Amino acid sequence: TEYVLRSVIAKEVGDILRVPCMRTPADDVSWRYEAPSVIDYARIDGIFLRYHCPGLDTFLWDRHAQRAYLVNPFLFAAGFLEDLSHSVDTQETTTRRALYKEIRDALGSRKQAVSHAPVRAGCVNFDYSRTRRCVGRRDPVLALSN
Amino acid sequence: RLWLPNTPDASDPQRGRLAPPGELNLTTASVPMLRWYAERFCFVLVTTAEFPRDPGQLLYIPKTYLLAEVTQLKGLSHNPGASALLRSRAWVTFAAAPDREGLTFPRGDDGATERHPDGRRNAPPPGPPAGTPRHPTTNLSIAHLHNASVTWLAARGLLRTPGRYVYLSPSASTWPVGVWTTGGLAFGCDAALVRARYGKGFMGLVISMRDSPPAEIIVVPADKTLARVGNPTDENAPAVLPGPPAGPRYRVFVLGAPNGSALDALRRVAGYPEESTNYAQYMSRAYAEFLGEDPGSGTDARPSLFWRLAGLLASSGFAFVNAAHAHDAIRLSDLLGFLAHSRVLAGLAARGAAGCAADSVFLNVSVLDPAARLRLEARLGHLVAAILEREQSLVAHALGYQLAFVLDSPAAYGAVAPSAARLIDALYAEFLGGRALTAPMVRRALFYATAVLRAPFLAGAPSAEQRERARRGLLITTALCTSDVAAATHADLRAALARTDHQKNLFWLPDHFSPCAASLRFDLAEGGFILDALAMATRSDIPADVMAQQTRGVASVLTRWAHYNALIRAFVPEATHQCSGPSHNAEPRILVPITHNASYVVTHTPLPRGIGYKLTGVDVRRPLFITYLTATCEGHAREIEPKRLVRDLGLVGAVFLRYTPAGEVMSVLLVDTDATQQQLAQGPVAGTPNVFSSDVPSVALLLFPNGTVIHLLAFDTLP
Ligand SMILES: *[C@@H]1O[C@H](CO)[C@@H](O[C@@H]2O[C@H](CO)[C@@H](O)[C@H](O)[C@H]2NC(C)=O)[C@H](O)[C@H]1NC(C)=O
Ligand SMILES: *[C@@H]1O[C@H](CO)[C@@H](O)[C@H](O)[C@H]1NC(C)=O
Ligand SMILES: *[C@@H]1O[C@H](CO)[C@@H](O)[C@H](O)[C@H]1NC(C)=O
Ligand SMILES: OC[C@@H](O)[C@H](O)[C@@H](O)CO
Repeated sequence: TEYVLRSVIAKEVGDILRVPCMRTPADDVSWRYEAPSVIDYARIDGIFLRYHCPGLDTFLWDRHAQRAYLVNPFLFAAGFLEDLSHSVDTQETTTRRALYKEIRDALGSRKQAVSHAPVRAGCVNFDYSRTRRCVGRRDPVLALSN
Repeated sequence: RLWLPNTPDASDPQRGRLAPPGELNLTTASVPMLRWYAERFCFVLVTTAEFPRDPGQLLYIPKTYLLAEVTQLKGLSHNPGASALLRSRAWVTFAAAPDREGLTFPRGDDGATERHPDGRRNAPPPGPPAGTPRHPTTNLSIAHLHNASVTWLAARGLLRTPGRYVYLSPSASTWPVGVWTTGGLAFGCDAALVRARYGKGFMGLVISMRDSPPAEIIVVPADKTLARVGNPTDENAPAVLPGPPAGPRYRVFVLGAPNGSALDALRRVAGYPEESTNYAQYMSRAYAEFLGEDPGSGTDARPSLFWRLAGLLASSGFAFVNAAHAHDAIRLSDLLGFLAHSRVLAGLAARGAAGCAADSVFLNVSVLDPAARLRLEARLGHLVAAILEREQSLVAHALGYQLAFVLDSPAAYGAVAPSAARLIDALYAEFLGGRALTAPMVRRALFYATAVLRAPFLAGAPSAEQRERARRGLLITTALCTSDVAAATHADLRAALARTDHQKNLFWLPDHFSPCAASLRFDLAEGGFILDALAMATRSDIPADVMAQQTRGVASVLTRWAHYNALIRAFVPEATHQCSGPSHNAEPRILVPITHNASYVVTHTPLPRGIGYKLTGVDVRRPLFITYLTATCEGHAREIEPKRLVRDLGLVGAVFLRYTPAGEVMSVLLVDTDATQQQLAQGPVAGTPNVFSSDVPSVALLLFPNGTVIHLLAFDTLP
């Protein structure tokens, strides 16, 4: 039975900065970030890369929604960099390479935090990060499996 | 607290284009206070390890600056998989694509080469011959079914029609791959789950086990390249996933390589997809690898084996759905065999290699269009009906069993269950008659027919009629599995494997079935039986000590195969209340369900309950006990009294047991009909080789349905 790091109510920028550094749950636990159904940049107002936190807490702020989604530091970094590396001009792109080099610099600031833990035992369906109960024929916030 | 990040200045030669919009009045005096939101803009507040001494920077970018066959979907938008990566724990709690230290995946023989793009030892699935029709799965007659090895169905409209699909690796450590899926194959039990996803030009395969880390293989067109995504240490260029070098049509990638053999198996697995295009060549090697399993792990999981087995089956489904599209047709005999052997292998893999119990095995094949499948299954149901009425052939009734097996439905198993029981009965009469049940056509029939009489136990909760029918089939197959048949079945299998090259000459387990694998005999791997199997063996070039070890391993395969929890559970009478004392639970060596109410059990130790007999004249080191179990906590020791015979003596229903001083049980024959009762009342006529006489010094017992066991003096054979 499995868990989520729910979104945070965030009407103002301080509603986010207030939030303390996420502690990492036990190896016991099967948790997952609650991220947006889809990543739309015309719908993201601020990106909080708080790499001073032991867990690289990154927050995605959607102001209209008044939610801040805490997401996978590393895959967000990787993905967002990629999206910036796309050619899609010269000002447009020079700005982009700028923001790129500055993100990449801070990420490498923390490249020693990436896990070395080998992926653990048990059945998978359909994600290592989902639950690992074996289902057969005779068949920090909760989301009991179906 | 006080936040005062270093916004840049339009002048900055570097981060200058990232200065905040004039609108904001972001002066050094204002930047606390927050109030960083600007509609047309997205800001990024970066902070590093040295916070607060380094207050981190606040960057500004206008939102607008952010806005054929097998393709990687890269980035966060508009990648459908993005969300699933962002939710993952990848690199937070696991490393699903660890640093490879010279980890190497050598090219392999049989591995597709520029010369043979299908495989060196490939034997391609042939095309429907010139000007052969391709019927729909609706006008399917019993005549079609008989000439089925030469009846072609057109794949278009039967096969799942390809449609776009995004594959997310479970590792969340690779970019989502966009494909045209051709369906998939998935199977597992209460202790393992394997899931293959097929796409044109691609396969996605996850093997998982309860007590072992997973394995992942991703097969793609040879010119594609999959990076490991999200590891910050690959900032310059992303770290391409480990894997074998690229073949002629496919390049294979792997996640979660390591522990010696785990790596080995995984090399074999990454090798499988490029080796053949014939779903059969995989099946064959699967059934062969299953007979080679080491006896040592017992009923525990064997991760090495299971990976190899699961990869073979997933790979065969890949060759099958591929071959189909290829010449746009499926031979009806191949459809049926693929569905049958899929079902058969998935069970042998889960039971023998994943450590599971048959009552939990499942298998969802979905290469077919769903609507066409329902139609096919409905028609097949009807032909199962027809066959049992119209046709008389043994070939036909065995096709009817195998069809029920593929349907795996109660209705199906219903029509054919009486037929199967009646056949089993007929073979016992052939064997009591003196004949051997060795013709491949016969074994294949015996295979599915026992499968059929067993099916209700695996689905849970059988009827009184269903239990009775299977109990008799078990008394029979146990009788069919004498010591002699056992030794023989070792010689036949050894000879069968010898003949196979896994291409021109395949190895289908069902065609080499023996009663032994569907008996209630679990003593087949004991000392006395290995000797039998060896003295009736053909000399080879293997050291004596090894051929003996190879034998014990196959002995063990057949006993493990035959051992179904659900049946033992059902034919060993337990009491209605708890029995005082520590249960001395001895696992039955032989189980004889002699009446619906009661059973005899053969063990190496007295049980604490039941009428218990201790066989006499048997080597003290390897003793034999026969216990009569009923729903009761009571036990009595009893001596085995001697008796002679001599029109109805009341022998019918009783069971004839021959055993040696060596402590070996030679035959557990069911006294079936009256003819068999008279064949017994005469004695052992000299020069009349019944199944009731042996040339081996041994003692003869008769076990009555009512709990009494006697000593048939006349059938003893002294030295
Ligand atoms: C269980 O059934 C058998 C049936 O043969 C019984 O054996 C009988 O025992 C008597 C004793 O004198 C003998 O005449 C024969 O050996 C048997 N009679 C018959 C009917 O053939 C055995 O005694 C029965 N045991 C129980 C517990 O009832
Ligand atoms: C920013 O500050 C300047 C100078 O004090 C002032 O003229 C202007 O009104 C301010 N702009 C906004 C949007 O408040
Ligand atoms: C079934 O079980 C009961 C209790 O064990 C026994 O007394 C009875 O003889 C059995 N019935 C038949 C039909 O043999
Ligand atoms: O003997 C084998 C049986 O299956 C066990 O349940 C107990 O030993 C009965 O006493």
